[PDB]
Amino acid sequence: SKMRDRLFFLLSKYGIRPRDSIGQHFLIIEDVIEKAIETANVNENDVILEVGPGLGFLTDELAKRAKKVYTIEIDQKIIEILKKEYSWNNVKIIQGDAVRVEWPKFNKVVSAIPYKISSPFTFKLLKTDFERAVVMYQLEFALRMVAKPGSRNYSRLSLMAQALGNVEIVMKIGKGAFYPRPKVDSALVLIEPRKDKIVLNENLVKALFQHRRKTVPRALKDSIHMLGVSKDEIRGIINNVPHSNKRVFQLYPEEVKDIEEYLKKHGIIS
Ligand SMILES: NC(=[NH2+])NCCC[C@H](N)C(=O)O
Ligand SMILES: O=S([O-])[O-]
Ligand SMILES: O=S([O-])[O-]
Ligand SMILES: O=S([O-])[O-]
Ligand SMILES: O=S([O-])[O-]
Ligand SMILES: O=S([O-])[O-]
Ligand SMILES: [Zn+2]
Ligand SMILES: [Zn+2]
Ligand SMILES: [Zn+2]
Ligand SMILES: [Zn+2]
Repeated sequence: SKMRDRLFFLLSKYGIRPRDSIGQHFLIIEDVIEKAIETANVNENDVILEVGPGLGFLTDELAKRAKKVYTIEIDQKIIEILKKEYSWNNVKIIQGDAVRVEWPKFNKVVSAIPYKISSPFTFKLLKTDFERAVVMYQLEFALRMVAKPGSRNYSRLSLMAQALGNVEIVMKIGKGAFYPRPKVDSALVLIEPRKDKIVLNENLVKALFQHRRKTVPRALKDSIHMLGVSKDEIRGIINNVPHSNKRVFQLYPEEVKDIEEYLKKHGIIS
């Protein structure tokens, strides 16, 4: 393609690495970019967050259409390339770990998300105010995000995504769309916040989903015991917990929330 060539050319121009680390794969199909941007309805008033600008192929399309783009990049060498190779008036590049740095105020996210940060980035995204996020993930991860309570891949991510978002896989994306060619497919994922969020206590969810195949009482007995509290002191309170006849992997957010309120009331949470 025309975009694979431009990549090869910039990599060699700056003498930099095909792969800087292992989850480094650049998107090289203009039509997958155009499809993400049109799925996000990027317009002249939107303020976009992008993570992992890479060589700026997506960033360039975003800057054409949006009013402001913030793009977070860990590697200072990539940043110096983006500054030299593009002329944008409306892009603010942020040096940092996208998981660790404080985020600017934005209404939309449009980004390929490196697989290494897919889980933490998604958890952080779901806790922020935004209209719309269109993001590319590995397919397996994307399928975890839309997994249904009681399915074999339902996990803390699945729960928090259901609790806090509407999540739609827009399309599969082939391995042929990145260089280097990955060994698994990706997916274009749309996220909108729920109008009716189910805000769950993070510590509780973590406690429960540590070992998600466990029944709900066993999960809570083991995790609070390990926090450092006696078994004898909580046995009976925890035996009467709502939804006790489920394994953690089967809980709807609504059922987690009841457990939260039951435990708040019994002094286990404040
Ligand atoms: N394939 C898609 N574009 N799906 C769009 C879903 C729209 C979204 N649920 C909304 O309320 O705006
Ligand atoms: O992360 S890539 O190497 O599949
Ligand atoms: O339009 S971009 O290539 O600066
Ligand atoms: O869509 S997968 O077959 O590359
Ligand atoms: O034994 S104490 O934690 O009530
Ligand atoms: O099912 S819970 O909301 O009582
Ligand atoms: Zn990077
Ligand atoms: Zn797996
Ligand atoms: Zn386990
Ligand atoms: Zn139940």
